[PDB]
Amino acid sequence: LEVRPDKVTILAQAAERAEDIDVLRAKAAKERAERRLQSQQDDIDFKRAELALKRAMNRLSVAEMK
Amino acid sequence: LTMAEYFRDEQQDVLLFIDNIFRFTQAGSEVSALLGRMPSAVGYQPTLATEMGQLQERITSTAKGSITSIQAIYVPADDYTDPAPATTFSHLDATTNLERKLAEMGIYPAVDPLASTSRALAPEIVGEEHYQVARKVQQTLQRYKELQDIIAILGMDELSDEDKLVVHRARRIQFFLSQNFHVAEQFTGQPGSYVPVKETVRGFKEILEGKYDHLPEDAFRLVGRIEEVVEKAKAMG
Repeated sequence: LEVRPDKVTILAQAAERAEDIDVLRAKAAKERAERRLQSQQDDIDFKRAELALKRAMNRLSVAEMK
Repeated sequence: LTMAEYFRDEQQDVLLFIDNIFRFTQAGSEVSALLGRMPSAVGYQPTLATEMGQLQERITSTAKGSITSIQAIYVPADDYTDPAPATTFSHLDATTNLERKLAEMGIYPAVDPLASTSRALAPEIVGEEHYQVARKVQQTLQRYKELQDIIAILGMDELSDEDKLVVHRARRIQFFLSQNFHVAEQFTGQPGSYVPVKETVRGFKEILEGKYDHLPEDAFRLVGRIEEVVEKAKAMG
């Protein structure tokens, strides 16, 4: 808590305008958790990309040069 | 040829040094036109093949005398598909195919390590030890060859810690394949070397076996026996 005569700063690792209950910020710490793991797409595009990059290189884009 | 044929069939072994057997076939096409012949592929004489058949087998060793011949074969426009040298291939027990690329690399003699061949490469001829190294070198030289498009596009950054090693060895092996030819010196100024077969076989072993994976490439460039590389190595710093 930064208490200044003219201002109050609340540092929070995690803060969500939430109800009386706390066992919500956990709820938000929940519905956000795996819904951040679900971000395999991040990984999987790059796969498909590292894929294409090694399929245009498959034809050995140079056969003994030429 | 008739000269060497003398000492072979009239008396001993003979070394027939024919410089550019190409000029024979070449001059051939020069006349083939005027003979009133139907031009063949590329405009070469329709007899190119046979004309060379009747002058090759003659250069051979018999039960009477032996003929070890080494012929220079020019490659027109660097095209190994050209009827002249192409057709020539099926005439040799051993070949040494020279590449312009390797030449500009500074690799001399610029000899294709994956093209040059010999009927000798057999375990039933050169021994196992010499054989396996032989292919081992070629293997890792090829594996480097394939990698080249990636290197040329993505650099070495995305190569495995295993393929990289193969890039180092390969290079240093492709460099150690360079040699000091006594008939050089007057230009470059380096003296020269004849590397014994046992010492070549061994030298590459260690390199494939990784005793040298520390020494920089340039150390292995233009040398003799593998010991020299270590010498020229320290000289580097």
